Amino acid sequence: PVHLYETISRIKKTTKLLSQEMGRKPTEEEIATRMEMTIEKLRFIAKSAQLPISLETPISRLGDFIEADGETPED
DNA sequence: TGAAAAGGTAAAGGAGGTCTTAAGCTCGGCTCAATTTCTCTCTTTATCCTGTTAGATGGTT
Repeated sequence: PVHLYETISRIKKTTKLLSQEMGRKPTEEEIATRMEMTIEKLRFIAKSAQLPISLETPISRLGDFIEADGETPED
């Protein structure tokens, strides 16, 4: 959602501002405090911002190394 | 008529099942703290929608 894009942009801007102010890469807790949000929310945003990798990425393709969901004939 | 030859009867004894207690256990109920669901409120976000007035006007690899 658009609000998520705006949240990610604000997180990037805050991180750059803290890096400029403190002269070093900010930690997760520092960013979470500055954003006034829990660290778990920040990690959730970071995980949801990822781009999906295509199944045909060379490793040979990625799609030939992923098992299938089901009950093993043995089970 | 005498005599096998089988068929009964009354015991003794054993074999087997069925009853009785002293010892011990463990099992459920009862109480009674000590708590996890539930169901309302009561918020609080999560998601979508609309608008923005200097001027700008044909692609990169």
